[PDB]
Amino acid sequence: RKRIDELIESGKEEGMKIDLIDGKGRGVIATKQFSRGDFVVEYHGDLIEITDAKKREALYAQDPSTGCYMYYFQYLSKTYCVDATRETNRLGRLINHSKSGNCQTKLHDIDGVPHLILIASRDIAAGEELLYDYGDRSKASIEAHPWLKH
Amino acid sequence: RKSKAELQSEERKRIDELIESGKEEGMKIDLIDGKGRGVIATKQFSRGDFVVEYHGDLIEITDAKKREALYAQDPSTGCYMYYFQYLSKTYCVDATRETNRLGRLINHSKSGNCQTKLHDIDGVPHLILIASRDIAAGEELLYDYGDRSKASIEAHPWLKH
Ligand SMILES: C[S@@+](CC[C@H](N)C(=O)[O-])C[C@H]1O[C@@H](n2cnc3c(N)ncnc32)[C@H](O)[C@@H]1O
Ligand SMILES: C[S@@+](CC[C@H](N)C(=O)[O-])C[C@H]1O[C@@H](n2cnc3c(N)ncnc32)[C@H](O)[C@@H]1O
Repeated sequence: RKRIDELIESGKEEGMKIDLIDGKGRGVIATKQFSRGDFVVEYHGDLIEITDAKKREALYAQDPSTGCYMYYFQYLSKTYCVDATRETNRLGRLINHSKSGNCQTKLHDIDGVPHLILIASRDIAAGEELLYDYGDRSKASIEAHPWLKH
Repeated sequence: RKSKAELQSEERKRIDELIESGKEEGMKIDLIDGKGRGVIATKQFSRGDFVVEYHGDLIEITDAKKREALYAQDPSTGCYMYYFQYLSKTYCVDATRETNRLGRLINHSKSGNCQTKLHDIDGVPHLILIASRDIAAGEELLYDYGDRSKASIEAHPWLKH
């Protein structure tokens, strides 16, 4: 917990660089080794609580156009979304998809505050592109974005 | 003979009817390698013919911070929104929501066979696609997505062609 919380809180985002990757646009490359289980980066965006039926139905219907930049989770009895659609200097939102990626999402708690983070699912070598499973997407998203299959 | 004014008034009413009826004939959806879904012509279109409306939620943008927020979302959502100025106003056609409409499924090319045009009905601007050259049945419809941010070009380098 201790060292991970400071990494989250400072927003240091060390050990990573942005590159332009053929077929993907921008992506994030590791510039240091990460060990299995290490914190890599926060999936940092605007935390939205989804409580309105209009918003809920709109987000569902926007899955192909915007769903690559929104990550849904439940925390306690509420449905949340980290909306990363806005350009910032944060790196989590530039990480590309793979079903067999070297990172995986986890909910991390800081005195109850929910943070969606990426942890290393295996040892990662310097020079590897960071990737994680974007998760559930609609049929239309899979037709729009067939790279979601792998 | 009907005069130019009557003939031009009549031609406007034809585009009006196509927009308002929302028929979208002569087009089908295909899955296209490297692009996802795209729209294919199933009939010939002639240069200048109405192809389809870019149909979505028309939003007047009235605030500089909102224009800035749209710019900041251009890589993530900008392919499915079309921003334009019309007289004193700025608008965005927000086509992010999945619907049965085809205009929003048309892919990009800088040298595409369609082009955008504004068409005013009762003071409301409609954004339409017309054919920029004769189009054969079997061709993918394509148009220029237009001005995009630098970040968008990095996210979407196919925007350059
Ligand atoms: C408005 S949509 C068009 C329909 C889209 N292909 C779909 O399946 O939803 C915009 C998206 O289409 C894709 N796209 C459009 N033109 C493209 C092109 N020339 N090359 C590669 N991908 C393209 C990109 O994924 C883009 O963000
Ligand atoms: C959250 S972003 C990641 C950063 C993105 N590449 C960019 O430059 O903004 C999501 C978008 O990245 C691209 N992408 C992500 N994973 C991909 C993959 N495995 N293959 C191809 N494109 C991918 C798609 O354009 C997707 O809609």
